[PDB]
Amino acid sequence: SGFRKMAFPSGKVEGCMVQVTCGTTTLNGLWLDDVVYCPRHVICTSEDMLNPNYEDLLIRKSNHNFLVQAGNVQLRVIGHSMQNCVLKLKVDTANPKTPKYKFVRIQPGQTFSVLACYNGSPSGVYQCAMRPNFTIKGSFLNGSCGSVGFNIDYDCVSFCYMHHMELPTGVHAGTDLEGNFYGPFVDRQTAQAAGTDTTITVNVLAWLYAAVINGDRWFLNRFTTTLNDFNLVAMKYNYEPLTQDHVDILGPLSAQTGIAVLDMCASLKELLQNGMNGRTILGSALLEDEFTPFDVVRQCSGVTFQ
Amino acid sequence: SGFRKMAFPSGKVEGCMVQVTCGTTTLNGLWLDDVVYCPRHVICTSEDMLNPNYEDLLIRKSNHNFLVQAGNVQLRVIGHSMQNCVLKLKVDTANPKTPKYKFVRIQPGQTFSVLACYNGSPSGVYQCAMRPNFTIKGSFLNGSCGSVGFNIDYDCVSFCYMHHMELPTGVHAGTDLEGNFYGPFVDRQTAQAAGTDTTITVNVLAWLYAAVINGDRWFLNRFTTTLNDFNLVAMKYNYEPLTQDHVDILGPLSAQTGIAVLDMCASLKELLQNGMNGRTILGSALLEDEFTPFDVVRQCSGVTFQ
Ligand SMILES: O=C(C[S@@](=O)C(c1ccccc1)c1ccccc1)NO
Ligand SMILES: O=C(C[S@@](=O)C(c1ccccc1)c1ccccc1)NO
Repeated sequence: SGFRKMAFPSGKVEGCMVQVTCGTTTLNGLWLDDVVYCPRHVICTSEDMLNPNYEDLLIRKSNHNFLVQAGNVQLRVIGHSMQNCVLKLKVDTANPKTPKYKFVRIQPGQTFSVLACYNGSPSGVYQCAMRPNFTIKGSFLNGSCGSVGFNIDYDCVSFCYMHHMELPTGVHAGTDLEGNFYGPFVDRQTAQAAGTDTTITVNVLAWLYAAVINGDRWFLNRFTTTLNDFNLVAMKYNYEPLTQDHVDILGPLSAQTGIAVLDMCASLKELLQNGMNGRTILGSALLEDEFTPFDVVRQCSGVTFQ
Repeated sequence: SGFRKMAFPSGKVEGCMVQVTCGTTTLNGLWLDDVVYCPRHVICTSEDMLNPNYEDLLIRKSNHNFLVQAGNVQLRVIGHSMQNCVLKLKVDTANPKTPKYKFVRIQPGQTFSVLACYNGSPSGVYQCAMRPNFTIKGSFLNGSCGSVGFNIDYDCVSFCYMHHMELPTGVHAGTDLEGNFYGPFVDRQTAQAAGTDTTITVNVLAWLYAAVINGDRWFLNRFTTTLNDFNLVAMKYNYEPLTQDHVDILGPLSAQTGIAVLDMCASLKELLQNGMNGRTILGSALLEDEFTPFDVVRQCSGVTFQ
């Protein structure tokens, strides 16, 4: 029993982190097979980031200008190319620690773990969600660019995020491993604001199910509701609209607990309308939305990875 | 910027986890050099745990009764012994993945990372604190015993916790790596209740400093206080008494922010007396106490580990 914000074990990713230096700029890269992946703004100076022409700036760079260091060992760069907003650096040595992996572009509302790194070295691991406005609420300081976000299924690491920017509001933006930004953000130091940070309704419901499984049930009530009725409340409180697809994904948690999805929606509705009256739910005084239904099942059942 | 509940990278510990089976009981062990460490209640059945005599139950066990498996490979047990509440199983092969490590017994209020494992396999990582009542609020299911808690300093893993029990209230108890329980708990299925769960005042203050560094400053006020005056409030709200030693440890955070420790105590005092009026602090609607001053400095500065 107990429910915690849990990250995947990070070892398989730790073995992939390297340091990339171009000129006077140093950030992190991801070494998979004989390719190192990193943000293309490694080639920029602080002056450049105001209005960079990446294609023009890359013309002045050759293989030997990209210094790649894995732990204490230097890797030989034998080719380089730009794909969207990442660079791919071909090296002469396949990473012997390459895990089974894939590249995935995730949807808003999905969660992943982040290995924060500096100078190619791991600093910490934590769990995040892709917000509905395509930012993430992370913990990133200067030099953390190139750190990546990932999920694991048994033995396969699914890389879904590479860190690129910090917006002026303190939230974070980045790309998939093909270099396409999440959301409308660009790798330019300009005026880009985040949209509304709406709450991920299906994740809150899954967390309420997690609560019930662990003994926190004071919020269960005598009511039920319908999807349309609940969604009128969701709109008022800047919650994502709940669909039948969401109801279907919560089916297994409904089955294990015996609480119909729409009955749990009626509990959530009362919590949004009345607040929590100074009580807590799984140690939290607000409604948590960065656990997916899969996350809840996984933690409440003890799935492992070899 | 941003502040997250962050765990240490777990790879160095992942490489130490093994599976231990005695009879029909399977839990996790920790393989360091040529010794595997695990809870002594691996030798018990469910019937035994009501009133076990561990010395008598061990007499019926020989080296070949302890089955130790690291990944897919079986380890040869060539000796075994009991130390307090852990067993030490000598094996014929030193773990090649043994990190630099030490065994440490931590104090209440100190934080550590937990690698939850099942059947010797890692499941997830999260951050915990040793509570003032010597429990931890974890996430542990059946089969998680032997999972361990640890800190890392550059290249040295300091093991401080091994998981042994779940109390009837859902909180968790366990030992250091010498097998001595934290607090008054015993490896018996009897009536053991936790004491008062007091809040770790020095950690809350450090987290308020973290908040200020990241732009959340609405709770700063015009007041100051004294240690004795603040502690009258701490007592009322079941907070740990604040000492000069605590004030001294917060010195560096005081210096970086320019906010005197006693001024931050006066902010905390108003927050305890008035609540947060529906606002949040670093994404939380209550006062977080599982970040130490060291944790705050580390995350706000980007310390790494090689
Ligand atoms: O190297 C860093 C600083 S980077 O965030 C920042 C940047 C600054 C100088 C050179 C390259 C990039 C930037 C600016 C605009 C848009 C995205 C990123 N972190 O690791
Ligand atoms: O094997 C497990 C179950 S264990 O928690 C439980 C126990 C049950 C059967 C055999 C050994 C131990 C126990 C009971 C009383 C005090 C501490 C622990 N988890 O990994």
